[PDB]
Amino acid sequence: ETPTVYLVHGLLGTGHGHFAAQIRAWHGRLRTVPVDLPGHGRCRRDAAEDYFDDALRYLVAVLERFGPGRLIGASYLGGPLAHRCAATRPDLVSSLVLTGFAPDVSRDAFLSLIAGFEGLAAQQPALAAEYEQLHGTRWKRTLDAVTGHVERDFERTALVRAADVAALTVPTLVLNGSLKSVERAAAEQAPGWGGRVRGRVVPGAGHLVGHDRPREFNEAVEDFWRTAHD
Repeated sequence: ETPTVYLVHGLLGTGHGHFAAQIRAWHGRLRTVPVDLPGHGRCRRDAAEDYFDDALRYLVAVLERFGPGRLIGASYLGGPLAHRCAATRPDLVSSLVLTGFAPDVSRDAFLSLIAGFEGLAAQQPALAAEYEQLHGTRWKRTLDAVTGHVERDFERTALVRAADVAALTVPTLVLNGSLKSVERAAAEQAPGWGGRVRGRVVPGAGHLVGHDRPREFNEAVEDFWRTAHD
């Protein structure tokens, strides 16, 4: 009788982790299902070598189990998987929010972003120690499975075409921060992609919009939902 919202994190985050302020504001009003992707958080499944394919199949099972709902996908894990869920299973998704994400990234721009994670455990011991707590020791294996999959097949994993967002058959919001120029332009340019794609830029926010500027993150989504789901 109530709608449901699914929250899908980015690389090495968690459902509850990336979306803590969102779950607090919306639970009681909505059924909130923070999803832990394979190899992350409390998820019972470890990462698979064809990570994105397996993770999308896991995400599809989640929505098919708890019923159709609203998808929020963050970063270059949740984003692409949420979009592919909305593109291949419109029967499961009532609307889609893409956040901290930019279509049509060049493969070399992206792999260079992934390089930032190379040697993370050796260079950021404090971050490495929280990962062991959040994820288990398997996060090292999880990071390798994800980076490997994008290395072999950037186009069918981390890449989302703006044209493919326009072809979505459900209401879509691109909700990015202003700090990363590539994300800001995407949120600015989304209405011109040729569907009903909506864009909104959240001031003072960077890559993790929902965590940086929670108050205005929730308002932009709520505003979007009132138009989409009325």
